Amino acid sequence: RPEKWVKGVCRYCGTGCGVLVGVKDGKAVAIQGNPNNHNAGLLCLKGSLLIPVLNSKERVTQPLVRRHKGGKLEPVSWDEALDLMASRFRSSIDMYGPNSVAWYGSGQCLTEESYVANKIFKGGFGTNNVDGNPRLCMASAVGGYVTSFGKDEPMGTYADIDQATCFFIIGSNTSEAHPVLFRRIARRKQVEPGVKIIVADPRRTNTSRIADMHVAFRPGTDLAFMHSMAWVIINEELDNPRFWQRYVNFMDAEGKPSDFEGYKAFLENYRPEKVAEICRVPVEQIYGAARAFAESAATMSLWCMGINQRVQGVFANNLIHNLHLITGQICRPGATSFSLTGQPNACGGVRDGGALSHLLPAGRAIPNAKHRAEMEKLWGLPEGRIAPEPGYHTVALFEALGRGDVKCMIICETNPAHTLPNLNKVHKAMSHPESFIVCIEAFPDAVTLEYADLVLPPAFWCERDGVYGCGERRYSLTEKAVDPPGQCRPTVNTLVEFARRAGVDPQLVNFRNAEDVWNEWRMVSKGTTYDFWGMTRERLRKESGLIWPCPSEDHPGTSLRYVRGQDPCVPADHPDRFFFYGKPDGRAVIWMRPAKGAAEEPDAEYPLYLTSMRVIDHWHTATMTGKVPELQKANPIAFVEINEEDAARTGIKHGDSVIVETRRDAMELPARVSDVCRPGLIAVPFFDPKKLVNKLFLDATDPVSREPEYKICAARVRKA
Ligand SMILES: Nc1nc2c(c(=O)[nH]1)N[C@H]1C(S)=C(S)[C@@H](COP(=O)(O)OP(=O)(O)OC[C@H]3O[C@@H](n4cnc5c(=O)[nH]c(N)nc54)[C@H](O)[C@@H]3O)O[C@H]1N2
Ligand SMILES: Nc1nc2c(c(=O)[nH]1)N[C@H]1C(S)=C(S)[C@@H](COP(=O)(O)OP(=O)(O)OC[C@H]3O[C@@H](n4cnc5c(=O)[nH]c(N)nc54)[C@H](O)[C@@H]3O)O[C@H]1N2
Ligand code: SF4
Ligand SMILES: O=N[O-]
Ligand SMILES: [C-]#N
Ligand SMILES: [Mo]
Repeated sequence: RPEKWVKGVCRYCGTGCGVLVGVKDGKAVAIQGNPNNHNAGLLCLKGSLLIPVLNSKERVTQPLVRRHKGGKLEPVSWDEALDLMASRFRSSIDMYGPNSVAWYGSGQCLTEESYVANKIFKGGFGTNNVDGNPRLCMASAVGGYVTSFGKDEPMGTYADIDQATCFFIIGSNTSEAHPVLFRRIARRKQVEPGVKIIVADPRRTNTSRIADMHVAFRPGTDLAFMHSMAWVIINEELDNPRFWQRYVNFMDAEGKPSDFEGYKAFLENYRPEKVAEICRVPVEQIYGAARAFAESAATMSLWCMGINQRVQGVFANNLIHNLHLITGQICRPGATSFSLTGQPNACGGVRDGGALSHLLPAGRAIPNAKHRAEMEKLWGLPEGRIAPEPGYHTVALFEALGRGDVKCMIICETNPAHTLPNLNKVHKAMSHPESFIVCIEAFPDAVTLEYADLVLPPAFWCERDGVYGCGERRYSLTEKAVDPPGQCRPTVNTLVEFARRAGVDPQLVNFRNAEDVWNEWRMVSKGTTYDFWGMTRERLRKESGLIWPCPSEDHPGTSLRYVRGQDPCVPADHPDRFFFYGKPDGRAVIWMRPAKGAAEEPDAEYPLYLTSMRVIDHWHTATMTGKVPELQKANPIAFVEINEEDAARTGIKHGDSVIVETRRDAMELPARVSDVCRPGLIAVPFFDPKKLVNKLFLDATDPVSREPEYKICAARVRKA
């Protein structure tokens, strides 16, 4: 039994449940939920079974080197490993310039790790080649939040769940992907049974079993569906002119200033009867969803990958925001437009930290000369050290690696050989014979390690301390609960030594530990609308998270952004009750985005949509959840969901083996037969390394956010 409990954060989803880690004699023995965090001491099965993951001996515990391409990976000392890393990166720069090198990181890295790596690269080497897996995930929501509101991140919090009276859940399997939050959604409807839930997703998932209405629309057509909802809202006079006349601007299909009549005129193109056939849904679903949405006392929307992983990803985020803005279902408890973040730290580490190729910390942008100067000053750099061109975004990064333009890359706390789209193309790029790939990776069964030239053994999870920022602007600390095993070291320390040895100015990496970097990050946020200077380590050790803006030590944090009296970034003396201060006139923007479809729609040759999805027992590539026997009990291996009425028509029975084929590859998979998938749709999970499904998927990206369309491509099925 535990002699002490160590406060931290669940290693997995963007719900960011707080955890207490029971330790006895330097060994973790137990785990419970933080009663004092938003989750109220509740964890899902994954969270509960983190202790066997932390205790696993199946770890990378010494540095490894692959002397030659194709060779065995063999033990090498830390000092040799760091010199090789430093010397290779420094030579690449020396010879070919800063853009020859890259960082490919993670929403699972601590905020401090991503902060150091971002600084080393952008301020140290002089390259903006810094990107990470939230590009694969949250970049569409950043675009939607920035274009609609002028600033990133939700404006409500999880607490709004407890007061909503309608939930519109689109592109989200909340029960399998954010279990604690789904339980909270179900709980609210349990307590207030008048509560209405619309679940919009081409698949019928466990999330829909609390839904008043499940809209099983055809993949790609939710933009039309959502415009059609605004038509209805407008048509039946369910909109909120006192709101939008004061607080909202309208932009036409060309992106030019327009107005409410322009909005109305545009929406004539999305009448319910016409859009109902596009979407393959009964028309009464458009009227029902719209009315529930608008008539409800308070409406909260929630979405994830089905919206974001799309070539029209940004546009889809805007269309959700349009509904909240036309109705004024925003800036009020219960009423908010809440994008769900998938990773434990995409928000804290990557989005807020500006650890993407076009960004700078705390709201700043690379193309922006003032922001560059603001950072050169804060970081003590010579003028112009920060390059004015964005670096390579993830897809183009790995394309650049394939061409030989990026010669040295660091991969940290991600598994891109398993999780990048269009894998045959990526595996080739990653096999460039003159590339130097360094992997910071905790588990030896990560398929990406088959591409690494050097592997560095990290402290995992609560083997070290640092901050995770979840989907609700909550910054929570994990304190160190146990020692790392073998030769495992905190990546914050590894990065500093790397930098130092590679000729970076030591004033740039002046950090003994992760606390040191936090204090600087605190400083770099100060005065911005991301200001969290009031989150001292002391505060974060005692509290179970603070929600930013939190500009000072006597400030409790912020639940309602953009709201006079609740958001410290809204001047107390501001004339209006709301203030969208990310736009220069204080107004949010309704965008009249034309509705299109997938980059690769089905046709005669490939008559099926193919989608890819989460499953509850498995975390992404299964290098962690795979260490837990109980998590292997329901879904041990990959499958392909097939619709019943589709199956029968083509002579496919259940458990039967099928070849899923697309323009790029062909994979045998046992068929799972249900009404889960709507007619003309199949779905594959991605946790199985023996079934690298991203070999089938296309690579196309939102032209703005550069997120890949993993959620749609054209496939075909054939009895093995
Ligand atoms: N158990 C578990 N939980 C997790 C994770 C995990 O690996 N395992 N990972 C986390 C991460 S990083 C993320 S990003 C999230 C992902 O969480 P979600 O995005 O909620 O989960 P997904 O299954 O990826 O996709 C949700 C739905 O998108 C739907 N979809 C497909 N096409 C379309 C479309 O055209 N329109 C719409 N509106 N929907 C569509 C699919 O039917 C699917 O049911 O979950 C997080 N939580
Ligand atoms: N087809 C398809 N593909 C997808 C998606 C999809 O919906 N469909 N979803 C996309 C999305 S949203 C995301 S978020 C990505 C996620 O894709 P990845 O980030 O590739 O998936 P993970 O399995 O989370 O990889 C994290 C790695 O970190 C390692 N690790 C764990 N702890 C530590 C540590 O302390 N230090 C270090 N250095 N390493 C550690 C783990 O062993 C693991 O190998 O997948 C994307 N890929
Ligand atoms: S819902 Fe997410 S944060 Fe909460 S315990 Fe489950 S996996 Fe962890
Ligand atoms: O939960 N991985 O499909
Ligand atoms: C982030 N997922
Ligand atoms: Mo994600």
